[PDB]
Amino acid sequence: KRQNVRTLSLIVCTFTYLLVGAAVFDALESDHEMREEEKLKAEEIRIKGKYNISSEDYRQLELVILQSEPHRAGVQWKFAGSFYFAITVITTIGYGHAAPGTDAGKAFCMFYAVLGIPLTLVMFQSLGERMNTFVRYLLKRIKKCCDVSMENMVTVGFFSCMGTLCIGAAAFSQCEEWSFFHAYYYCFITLTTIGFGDYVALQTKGALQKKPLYVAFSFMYILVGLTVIGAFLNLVVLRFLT
Amino acid sequence: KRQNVRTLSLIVCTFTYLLVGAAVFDALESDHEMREEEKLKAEEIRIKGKYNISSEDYRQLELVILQSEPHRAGVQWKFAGSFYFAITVITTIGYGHAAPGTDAGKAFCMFYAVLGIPLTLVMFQSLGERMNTFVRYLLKRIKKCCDVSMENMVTVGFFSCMGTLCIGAAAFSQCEEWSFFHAYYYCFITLTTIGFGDYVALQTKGALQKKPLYVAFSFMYILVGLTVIGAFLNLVVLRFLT
Ligand SMILES: CC(C)CCC[C@@H](C)[C@H]1CC[C@H]2[C@@H]3CC=C4C[C@@H](OC(=O)CCC(=O)O)CC[C@]4(C)[C@H]3CC[C@]12C
Ligand SMILES: CC(C)CCC[C@@H](C)[C@H]1CC[C@H]2[C@@H]3CC=C4C[C@@H](OC(=O)CCC(=O)O)CC[C@]4(C)[C@H]3CC[C@]12C
Ligand SMILES: CC(C)CCC[C@@H](C)[C@H]1CC[C@H]2[C@@H]3CC=C4C[C@@H](OC(=O)CCC(=O)O)CC[C@]4(C)[C@H]3CC[C@]12C
Ligand SMILES: CC(C)CCC[C@@H](C)[C@H]1CC[C@H]2[C@@H]3CC=C4C[C@@H](OC(=O)CCC(=O)O)CC[C@]4(C)[C@H]3CC[C@]12C
Ligand SMILES: CC(C)CCC[C@@H](C)[C@H]1CC[C@H]2[C@@H]3CC=C4C[C@@H](OC(=O)CCC(=O)O)CC[C@]4(C)[C@H]3CC[C@]12C
Ligand SMILES: CC(C)CCC[C@@H](C)[C@H]1CC[C@H]2[C@@H]3CC=C4C[C@@H](OC(=O)CCC(=O)O)CC[C@]4(C)[C@H]3CC[C@]12C
Ligand SMILES: [K+]
Ligand SMILES: [K+]
Repeated sequence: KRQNVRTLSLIVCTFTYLLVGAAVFDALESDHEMREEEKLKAEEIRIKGKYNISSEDYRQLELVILQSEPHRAGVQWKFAGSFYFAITVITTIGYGHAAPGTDAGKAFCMFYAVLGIPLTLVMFQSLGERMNTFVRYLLKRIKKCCDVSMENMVTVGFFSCMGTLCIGAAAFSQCEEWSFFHAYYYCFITLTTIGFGDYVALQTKGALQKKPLYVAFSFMYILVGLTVIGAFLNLVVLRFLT
Repeated sequence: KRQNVRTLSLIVCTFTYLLVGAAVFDALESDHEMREEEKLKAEEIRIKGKYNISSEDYRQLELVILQSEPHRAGVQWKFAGSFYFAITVITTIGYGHAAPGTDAGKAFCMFYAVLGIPLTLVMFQSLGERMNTFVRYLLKRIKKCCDVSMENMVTVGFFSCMGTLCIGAAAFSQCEEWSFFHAYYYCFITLTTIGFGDYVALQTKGALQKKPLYVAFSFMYILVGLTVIGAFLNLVVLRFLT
């Protein structure tokens, strides 16, 4: 029947894509990982030989450094830090902040995510629909002053996504002193709800407590990018759902 | 009009929820963060005084330890590691694997996510719909052998979610030697597409290369949990979309 055939066809393509991606990633990163591992030991062996660090005390230093990594960025559990953590939790980003060490805190975070994810999803969907309607109205007005097809809507949405990504990359490069490609990759990771791209904002020189304007701009940009992504998904992906 | 009223009403509730969550998180974690910071310095100050570590060379040790953290789990860019990374990328988890250090690799990952996210979403939606249909058929057969309402479907879905979460928590506690609550929290984080909860599996004693059965079971459990979550979202959340 149609349902079973569709499901079986969908399963196979995903597995094939997974295999292809895994093979390409392995073939592209095996040598780099080997070189990085070789360099890092050599360096750690040299420094341990120079400083005569005992094996037993070496693990304690690693644990202390790993546990103190979030604390380097300042006080992450302030009002701004808590707001950023809540934003990441509700938007299913889940990176940049430090996981709470309290069982009650973990339970509260679980309940918060459960009660907040559908609301955020519905709000994003509604705002994306409103943005799509506004874009359609603007296109109709432009055509009248100078019948809209989908392809035009798809092209407009893609151009808007590219422009937003470029603007965010430029802003983050000017603020975080990052490369243009690295800033673009970080913006893409943030807007795709992945969360981890080996980069994080609002974690340098205590920017969470001394630059409220930067935090507000980052939050507004994140919200705008998420709304644009949701609108694009509604335009191109949601038709194939039901 | 209805559209604008809905759009403006959703935003206010979302902002109020964000403020409440941030306030609660701050009030619950400020003291814990302060105590952890105090303990970690005291320890680092004591160890630096004991070993007489120079300030200039201290940063190099931190950089080496931070860069070598993924490498401590073995060769992460093998076939199993690449498959795990691809699974995390397509499922918008984005945690458990080190980010690639190559610009070409980053571009390939971006293209992979772009071309794979809608396909995975559609496959999950279709499989969740099939699971919902099968559950409805089973409930109808049970009622006949011993007219189904929604509330019954919602209760059945919630019970299935709780059972799957408990089974996953028990399995991870028996395998990863974690606490029951910690395993439950990790399973909830994984199934909610958050990704980071300070707990990561398949990263101990090289389990990615010596326990293929464990990796296969973990992948199957992740897929089953994601399918169940998608089915629940279709049952309760998707009606309010369109
Ligand atoms: C077991 C767990 C997953 C339950 C999760 C609860 C959700 C199913 C609830 C909680 C908050 C609810 C929302 C709270 C507020 C609103 C605004 C409400 O808007 C109006 O009443 C005015 C506009 C209109 O008429 O639609 C529409 C429903 C909605 C999105 C609700 C939809 C259903 C939500 C997401
Ligand atoms: C027609 C449309 C598409 C253009 C959109 C306007 C942007 C080009 C503007 C609007 C908001 C601006 C941002 C508002 C606030 C800031 C913080 C500002 O930070 C500081 O001044 C302190 C840090 C430092 O010293 O650089 C740096 C510029 C930036 C990112 C601005 C960069 C330019 C932005 C993105
Ligand atoms: C038309 C709609 C989209 C308007 C939405 C309003 C936002 C522009 C406002 C409403 C609440 C504001 C936030 C309320 C509280 C704070 C805490 C504030 O932190 C501090 O003042 C202390 C730390 C520091 O100094 O940065 C930083 C800005 C921020 C995140 C604000 C950023 C801008 C927000 C999101
Ligand atoms: C600019 C970016 C966002 C483009 C993203 C591409 C997607 C819009 C495409 C890529 C893969 C496509 C899917 C590839 C395979 C199929 C199986 C296909 O199933 C059948 O042909 C049999 C069942 C039936 O008759 O519907 C239905 C469409 C679907 C889900 C496609 C829907 C549209 C997808 C997600
Ligand atoms: C009726 C339904 C609801 C029950 C579903 C059956 C589960 C209780 C079974 C099915 C698959 C089983 C798993 C299959 C494989 C493994 C790997 C296995 O690992 C090893 O044997 C090596 C590691 C070690 O030494 O413990 C540990 C048990 C576990 C998690 C099993 C635990 C019990 C599971 C989840
Ligand atoms: C009805 C449907 C859901 C069936 C789906 C099939 C899966 C049960 C199979 C198909 C491909 C399999 C994977 C193919 C390749 C590998 C690599 C394999 O790794 C190795 O053999 C080397 C490393 C090690 O020793 O673990 C570990 C299992 C895994 C992930 C397999 C896990 C089980 C998978 C996902
Ligand atoms: K995520
Ligand atoms: K996500």
